[PDB]
Amino acid sequence: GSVDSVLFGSLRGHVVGLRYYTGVVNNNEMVALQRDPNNPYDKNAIKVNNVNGNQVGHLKKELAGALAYIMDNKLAQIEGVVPFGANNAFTMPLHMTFWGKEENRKAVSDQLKKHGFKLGPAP
Amino acid sequence: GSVDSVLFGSLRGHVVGLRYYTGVVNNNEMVALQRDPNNPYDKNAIKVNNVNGNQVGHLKKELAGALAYIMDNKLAQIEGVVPFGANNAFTMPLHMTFWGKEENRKAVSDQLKKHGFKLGPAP
Ligand code: NA
Ligand code: NA
Repeated sequence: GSVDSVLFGSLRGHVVGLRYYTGVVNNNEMVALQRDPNNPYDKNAIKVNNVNGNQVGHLKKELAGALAYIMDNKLAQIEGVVPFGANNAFTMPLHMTFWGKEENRKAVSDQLKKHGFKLGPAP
Repeated sequence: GSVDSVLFGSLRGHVVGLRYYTGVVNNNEMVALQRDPNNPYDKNAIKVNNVNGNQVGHLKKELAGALAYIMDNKLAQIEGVVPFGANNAFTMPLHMTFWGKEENRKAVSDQLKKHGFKLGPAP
């Protein structure tokens, strides 16, 4: 939205590890992605928090494995929305919208491609 | 979407009337929805413009009939993206995201349902 920036595309994925956390989400709600570089199992960890800031889970490890570099180097802004399945037991769907500057679009695309991902259309 | 607005959902439709207008859209790009209340063929008309303000076409008449009331009464903000098919000669896919004040949620859904529509998952 921010002027100077454009929608790049979207990805679909899942929040995992719900059984380990107590944070809850409603359908159609935004969630916050938050890097956790101190995670002692995965340096590329990305937590998913609800709008109140309580943790819900993590991005699946393959997806974090691609996105952590994009977050760390501020190559895009990534907004997550849970479209449905907010009451699921183990994993929850997540829709991610990517936006930013064109000077960074190639880098985002290359990072995703090198990890087997590809953006779909926005939002 | 700004606080305290919420996402209501999504709608998929088409931009029509492309053969009549000069405006070009790029694949995977935002468009502007603009009410055309003095359109003599349809008081409910909604123009679709590209990011320069040039008209590209119109929302299909059946969809405009549902959405004009929503726009005129400021019940939701509606954001349009053309996800693909931007090179189509006649009609072009359009993805609409709806957001607004949570107190308008019933009014939006009742208005859409009067015209045989409902929103899908956000965004
Ligand atoms: Na045209
Ligand atoms: Na025109």
